[PDB]
Amino acid sequence: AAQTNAPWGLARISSTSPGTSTYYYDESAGQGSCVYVIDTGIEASHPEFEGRAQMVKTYYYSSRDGNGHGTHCAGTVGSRTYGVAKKTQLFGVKVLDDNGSGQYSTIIAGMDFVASDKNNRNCPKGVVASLSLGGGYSSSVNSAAARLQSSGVMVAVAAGNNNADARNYSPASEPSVCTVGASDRYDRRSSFSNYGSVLDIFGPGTDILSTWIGGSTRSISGTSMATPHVAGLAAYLMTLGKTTAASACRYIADTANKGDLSNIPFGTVNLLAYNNYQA
Repeated sequence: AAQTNAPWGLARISSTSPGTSTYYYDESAGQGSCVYVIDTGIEASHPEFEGRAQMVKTYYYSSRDGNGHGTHCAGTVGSRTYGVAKKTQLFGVKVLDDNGSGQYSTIIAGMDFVASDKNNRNCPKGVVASLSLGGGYSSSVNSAAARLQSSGVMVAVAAGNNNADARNYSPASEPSVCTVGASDRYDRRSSFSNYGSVLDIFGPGTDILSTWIGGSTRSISGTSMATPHVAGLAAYLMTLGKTTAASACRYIADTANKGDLSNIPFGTVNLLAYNNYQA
């Protein structure tokens, strides 16, 4: 399938080269997979989600996304126009308040929630969790991310936006999950992207157009935007039968575009998420 005039990041995910604008992907499109977006919530009524999004948990007075961040990330995972996996089922878990903040104890509870809640959902092709959030190093936060992964969920987490080594941030520094840095449309490391040995992969993260609250759209930047590209890619590849929750991060690294990014510090992987789809 071909989506013309796609956001640059979608085109990038299906291309050996930067500078194109059509997204190519197998029409299965993540059908039968599920992606949890653990964030500020999801505006599930947005036409772009086509009834495939729902809130399943909140720790606050509402499950509504009063911020936009979670709706943007969910749109990159699976919205019809802005999403990588256009037929996945999206589940929102609101661990962040409408200012985008959240206590680590709530974030941990949300991760353990997903590990159990997947047993209440129909996801025959597999389960992914996208975590566009983080703060300073915490062994407890990393351990929660490790449990979620161990339970059979492909966990993708943002590297962070500190232009620093992600070893000092969580859950970015947990080795067993998929830590995602950000790149721009010219295949440069995004200026804010964290780096380091703990990164597994880069995805598009500068000037990413996606859904927003109020039935709108906007372009924003962050490793929060790169993470859902990788989460949606995992769901898509799992639906295709090419990999599993336990092996998807490694498979994405195996099949990534190699050596294409500039300003990658020595010791950080030079790997850019790529669906290797041949139309």
